[PDB]
Amino acid sequence: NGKVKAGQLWSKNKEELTKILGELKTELSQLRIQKISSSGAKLNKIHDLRKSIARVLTVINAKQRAQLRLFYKNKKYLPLDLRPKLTRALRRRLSKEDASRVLEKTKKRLTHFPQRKYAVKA
Amino acid sequence: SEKAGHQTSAESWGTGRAVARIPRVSGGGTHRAGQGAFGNMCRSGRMFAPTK
Amino acid sequence: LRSKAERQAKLAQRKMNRMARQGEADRHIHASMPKHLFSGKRTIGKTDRR
Amino acid sequence: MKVRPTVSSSRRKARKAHFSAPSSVRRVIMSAPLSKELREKYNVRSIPIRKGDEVQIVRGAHKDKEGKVTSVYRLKYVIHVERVTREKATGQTVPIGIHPSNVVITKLHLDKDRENILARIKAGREQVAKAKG
Amino acid sequence: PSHKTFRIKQKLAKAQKQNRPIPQWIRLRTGNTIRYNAKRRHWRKTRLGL
Amino acid sequence: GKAKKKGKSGAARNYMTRTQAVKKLQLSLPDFRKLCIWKGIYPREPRDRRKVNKSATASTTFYYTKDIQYLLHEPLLQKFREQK
Amino acid sequence: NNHFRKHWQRRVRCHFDQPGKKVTRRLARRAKAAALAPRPVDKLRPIVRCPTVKYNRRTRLGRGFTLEELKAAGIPRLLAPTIGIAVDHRRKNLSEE
Amino acid sequence: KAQIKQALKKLYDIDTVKINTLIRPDGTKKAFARLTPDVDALDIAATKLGLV
Amino acid sequence: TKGTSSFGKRHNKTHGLCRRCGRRSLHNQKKVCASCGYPAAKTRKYNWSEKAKRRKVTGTGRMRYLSTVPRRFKNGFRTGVPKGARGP
RNA sequence: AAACUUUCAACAACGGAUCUCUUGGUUCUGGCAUCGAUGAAGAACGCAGCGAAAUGCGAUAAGUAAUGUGAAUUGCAGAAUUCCGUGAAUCAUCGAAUCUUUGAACGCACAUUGCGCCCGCCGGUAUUCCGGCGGGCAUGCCUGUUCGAGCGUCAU
RNA sequence: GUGAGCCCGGGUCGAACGGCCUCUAGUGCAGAUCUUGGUGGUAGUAGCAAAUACUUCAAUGAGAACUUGAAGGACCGAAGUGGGGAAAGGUUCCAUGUGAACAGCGGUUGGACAUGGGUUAGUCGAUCCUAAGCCAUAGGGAAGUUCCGUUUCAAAGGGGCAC
RNA sequence: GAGACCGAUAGCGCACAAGUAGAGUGAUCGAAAGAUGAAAAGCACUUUGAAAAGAGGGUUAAAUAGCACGUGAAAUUGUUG
RNA sequence: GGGCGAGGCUCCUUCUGAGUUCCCUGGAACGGGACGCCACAGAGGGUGAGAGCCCCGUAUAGUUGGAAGCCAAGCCUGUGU
Ligand SMILES: [Zn+2]
Repeated sequence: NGKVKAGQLWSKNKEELTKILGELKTELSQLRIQKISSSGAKLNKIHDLRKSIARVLTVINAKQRAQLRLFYKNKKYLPLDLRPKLTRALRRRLSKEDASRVLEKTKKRLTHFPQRKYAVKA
Repeated sequence: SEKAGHQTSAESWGTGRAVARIPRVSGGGTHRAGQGAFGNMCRSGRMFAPTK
Repeated sequence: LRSKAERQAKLAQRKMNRMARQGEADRHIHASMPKHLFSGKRTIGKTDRR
Repeated sequence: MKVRPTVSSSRRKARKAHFSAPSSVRRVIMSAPLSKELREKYNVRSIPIRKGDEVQIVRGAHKDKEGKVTSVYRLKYVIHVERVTREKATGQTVPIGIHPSNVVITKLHLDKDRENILARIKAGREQVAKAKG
Repeated sequence: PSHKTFRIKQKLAKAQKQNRPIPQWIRLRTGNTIRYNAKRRHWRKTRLGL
Repeated sequence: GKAKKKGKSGAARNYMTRTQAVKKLQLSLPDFRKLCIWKGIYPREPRDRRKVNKSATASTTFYYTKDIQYLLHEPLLQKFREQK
Repeated sequence: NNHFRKHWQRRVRCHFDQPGKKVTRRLARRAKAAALAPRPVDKLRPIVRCPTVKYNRRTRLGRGFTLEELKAAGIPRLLAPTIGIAVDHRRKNLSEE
Repeated sequence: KAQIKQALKKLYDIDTVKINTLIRPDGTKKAFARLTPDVDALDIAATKLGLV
Repeated sequence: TKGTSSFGKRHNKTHGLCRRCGRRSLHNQKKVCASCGYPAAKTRKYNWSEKAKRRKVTGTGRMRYLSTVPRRFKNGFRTGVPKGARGP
């Protein structure tokens, strides 16, 4: 008891995950008093309760972020934590379209005189 | 390495009545303090004519 | 195992007990050749000590 | 002679890698040969050893002793075999560490993953032999 | 002194919790080279430097 | 703990005069009166009006500070500014 | 006549990377040839005569063909650098030969 | 002190008349919570806390 | 009496602890750290002390974020999850 | 004659040379381009059943998720693993997360865990009181929005 | 063997090493008040002599001048060898236990060593005020790190009323 | 990835919980320190001591390897001749 | 002017030859002797002493599975505002 697997958590929604988090936190709070009052094999249980709380928090955060990404899928401005990280310099880099933009005179020259494929007889 | 034996702050204690005039590591509170430095004859010092 | 551990803890103190340290916290390195005692000359004017 | 530029013949780097290998690498490092019967049954020469395998000791002062693997001390690069023990001073029993390259596996502790390992080793050996033949 | 700031008292708390000999089970670990606390502090020997 | 100062809690925080409310919402008086009618903000009467405002008279109008705070979020304010 | 009166030891360049740099250049040339195939790896260059009285006996390759050379050969100046011909608008043809 | 009394009420249904706090020399906080006279602290320590 | 007797009067503090670098180098009257130069925006460093530079240089601490950048570069700063991975 | 001093030898001391070893330096060569307000480098304080440090991590704290592997970890204690498996491990990889107080450090300050302001939510008898929680409030500059000022130039 | 040296026997020991011809060098020590480390004679020597001073019984303990209780004798002598604080220290405080090391003699004792415990505020301080003084802002200097500036050559904001 | 490099007083200051311990108000200064054994098999049990330990008896191929630990030079010391 | 595109390349992944045969010394063969085998692998390391064949690896063609790009033989089509 106290070991909650991620597989069962990935199918729950927010309310039962919150309820499970509440019960796990209550058991850990009682078990700390049990630790300071007596010694036993319940230290394994407190370790599993800590890791189960971590798993539940991870799953709740992941589902909330997935829902938010779905909500912000078709919007121009995203929250800064939902924006891709990359590096600061990569984010300041010119976009691919803007870097590939050429002048129209250049475009006419490239349309009518591109680099050709050729060979020279020996 | 070109910096070997020269990463120390050390000065000679001068002509006197007690010790040889090799430069000695300044400071205190450690075994290195007051010990000889920079010489090819010194422990933890620069070798004669370092290889290039 | 407790007896073995206590013996190892006592055997860990032999070098510092030979060096006569007051416990493991005593790591003071004293000046065996102080500069004020091993440099300079006593002139005819002011002296560094009486 | 090694040819590939990613291969190093440095003794220092080899010993550093060997004695600082993590646990999954140490599992591959403590491999043991199979017995002749198991080799002809599975077309497999060697496998990483594990707890529950039955081995025969073929080197050292405990040669020809047989038993089950009771522990794989990967931290000490050693395995423990049941009844291959010695007596302490106090009259208690302490296991004797045996390197897995000094034993031969006579019975495999079989599960689905071990069968997958044996099957893919056999398939690779047959494919290589067919390609080179 | 009795008058002290919170930051100073926090640093003194950390020093008090650090002031201990090593657990005896450390010496029984495989390949252990730690024999004692080489950074052990005492109030008479070495100053905290605050 | 630290000694409180006079006039920083109680009715002085509970009530606002109409002048304070209009300046707080940054509205003109016709827009404010229109919005109070439409949102049901009603005049109120403190027990001691001097504790709210020392220049208050019998004709001074008071409102709840929380009601004015609620009016801060009404979408009609941006409609007013857009029409202007 | 030894010029070692400055701190010369800070600016000594040895050349232990000479075979490595040859290998790097050969790898770059092979990559360039593979990218350019079946075109030649280089551009066609004209024949020019070296300046000064010491070297005007000898001819060598120049930078690129002149505009009047391209016009007399019937190659338009926009087509020429796309078919492996180097073009030099600065050089002029002072003589017929 | 307000956070401590709210947490005690939320966790153990404990009502306190006053709370005194100190920070121990090790760096942790210690709280003396005096309970209301109608409630028995020995009973709470026996059942809810298991301190016998 | 410029030695031992004078040394008994040493009970003040020229420097306290600096909030930026943690050393006992914050001059209590000038409010300037002698080591890191706080509260100036730049951290104090000089080319006449290679040792002092190497005591505080990048890599001598924790590299809480910078140590993970080479792995993300090696995988190309990719985003997302492996195909078919369990999750939301 | 002994003792003492000195010399020679054997054994025993003292001390750590010599020899052998080397998960370390040093030098050369080849490849690569990737820090930070989306809060870096650095600092502080914490986190393990039993750790002070080193190492790892951040109140999800010697770690969580995911992928892979496929039976450990180990100094002790305690549990394992349905072994024909949503699965051990101080395992590897690593694309999802968490990431205390700080620091260019950003409400104002900081030798103070000092003092604020704005907007929400919750609880305690509560339209006023008390408490808790969440989101915000630095500077320079650019584009734009909106509210303005001046007989500065005009129209009417 | 003239020699620098080379070779062998015996003892110890435990994992590598040598001859010959060439190649190569960080290649040969008694000195440098040489460097680092280690060790002598001096020598069981100089000394352990300021602050008036100790004694008896019992207990504890392997062991008691310097542990404890009692019994005596003294000293500080209220500008104290007393009772409390500021700076500074940081757990030295309290209880229990203790081999070595330390307490220039001893030690059962200890500020030592080991494991634990201990610091409770609306009223005491900090927190607030300003002093001498220091630092932002406007603005002006300076290649610049930055310097001056603190009321200025600043559009630097408060209140009230309104059908 | 390598070397006609160095082999723990060398080689980076650092082969080790090293930019650590320690010193300085501060800027800064800045060490020493690697090797039991193949495997802890790290000495059961008896005996003498208050204890540390000693002696028997053991482990080991070897304790002439006893967590002062490979080898174990010299200065210098003890005993025996 | 557009759209396909066989095929190729780059990166991680599954897999690869042959003695633990007999005698002697030894605490332990990885030493000595004999008889074999592999080798596009006799680099390096580990294993109780110098191991190609005990173990990891090492050589060479390939061979499983996946992702993102690039190059590219050719092939469909609009036609001149
Ligand atoms: Zn600082």
